[PDB]
Amino acid sequence: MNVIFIMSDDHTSQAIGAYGSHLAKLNPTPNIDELASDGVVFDNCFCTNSISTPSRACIMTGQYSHHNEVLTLDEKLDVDRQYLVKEFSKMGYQTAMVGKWHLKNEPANFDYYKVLNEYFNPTFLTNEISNKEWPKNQVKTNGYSSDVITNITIDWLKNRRDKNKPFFLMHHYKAPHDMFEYAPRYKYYLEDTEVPVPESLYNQDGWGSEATRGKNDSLRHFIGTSISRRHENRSYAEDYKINTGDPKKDTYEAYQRYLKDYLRCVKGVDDNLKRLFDYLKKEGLWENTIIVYTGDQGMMLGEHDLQDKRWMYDESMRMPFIVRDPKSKQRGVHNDLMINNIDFAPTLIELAGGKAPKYMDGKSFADVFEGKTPANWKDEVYYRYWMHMIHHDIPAHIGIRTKDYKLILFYGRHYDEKTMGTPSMWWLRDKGSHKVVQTPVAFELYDLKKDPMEMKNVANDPEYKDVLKDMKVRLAKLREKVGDTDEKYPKIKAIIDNALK
Ligand SMILES: [Ca+2]
Ligand code: NI
Ligand code: NI
Repeated sequence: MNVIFIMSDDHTSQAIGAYGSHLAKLNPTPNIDELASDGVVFDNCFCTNSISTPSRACIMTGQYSHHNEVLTLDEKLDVDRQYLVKEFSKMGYQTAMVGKWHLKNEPANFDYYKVLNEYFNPTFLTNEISNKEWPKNQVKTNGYSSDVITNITIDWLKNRRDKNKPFFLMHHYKAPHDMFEYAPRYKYYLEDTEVPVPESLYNQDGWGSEATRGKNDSLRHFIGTSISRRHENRSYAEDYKINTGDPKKDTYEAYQRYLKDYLRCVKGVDDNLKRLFDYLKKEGLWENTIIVYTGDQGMMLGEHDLQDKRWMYDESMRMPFIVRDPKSKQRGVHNDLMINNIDFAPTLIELAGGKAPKYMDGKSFADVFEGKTPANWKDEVYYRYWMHMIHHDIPAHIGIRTKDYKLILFYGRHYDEKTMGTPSMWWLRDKGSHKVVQTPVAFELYDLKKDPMEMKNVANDPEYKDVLKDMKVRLAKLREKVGDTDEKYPKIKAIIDNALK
């Protein structure tokens, strides 16, 4: 069967109606919900490292960041590590890459590519041009990027695809990534509707730890960019220049404007999927094509007064992940198996008739689509955010999540010693940027059954003493087992080993 892998940049699970959040009553994604109504919604799909380039490298390689080497936004994925597409090509698929490309090197292992690397009249690099090589093979387009990107894929399917060969197509939207430049036809979408506000926008009593707030909350203006003006250097309230005279009203108005601009970008993607899905039905591909819809990671939409991703908190860590397999009987169902973006490539390869590659860290959960739990499937996932402080003043951390608990260890250092001591926000160099410095080392523990919104860090609660001890052992063992043991980074190894002992 064919495969279309659709991924939107920073499309978080709260903003898909099928995940049933407080936003779902706005019906933000009717066409994604219709896809979900005939497929599987995975409730427990997590990235291992919540930023665009690392997550996409995990998808492409089936490997953890410390193996594929894409630790942060700053790194590139080697061409010869484009494993997912190389495996499909080896099964005789024609391969195509369309849209937003974060992996920096040429998509050279794709038969066809037309990529960004721009919200209006985007320019693409594409090997449809004969007399120019990457990165000079550029083509200008007219119009809004979500509409243009959808047309590139439909035009490829209609006019270029070899109709006698199966295809593997990665279809990547730039929306709804910052700066949420939505198409002007959506300017008044939601204009008169209040976006539901999470109570954690204002109430953070019990959330976090000394690692994320400082002793005596001494670092709340330092760690974690904000919706409110809590963070002294970067916030939506300041960026939007909202100044009503009431800081809670400022926070409310910045939240509303953030969420509405974001949901207008989501709406543009969802409307374009109607056009793509209608084409696939008309062309006769709907019943022989596996369709995946996912976001590369989640996003904090103001929960706990936080923004962006990177955090291991569930809104950022969880990826929306919807699969419609037309040969499966799992249609209109949810599945709670604990899965990672590193599992996507082996699962897709098996769903397309191949064998899970043994050099990958991830494993195939393809059995789910036959109504069976895969053999010896993990009940915990590992998480690590490496990019200490840069851009959003979020400290580096590792963690483990089960179905029942999440344990986070903030180790609060950058792995690159030369980066320690630099400004975290380059645009505020010599304008008061915080510096990339050691932040407090602490654990956070969340009881996910009683406290799914992660409002209450119970790491220091006596009632949770045994759970904490057990979770630290589980974290220490998983980290050793996946090989993320920091021999290259002695200062961090010492912090983490000492904290887990
Ligand atoms: Ca992203
Ligand atoms: Ni990409
Ligand atoms: Ni787009």
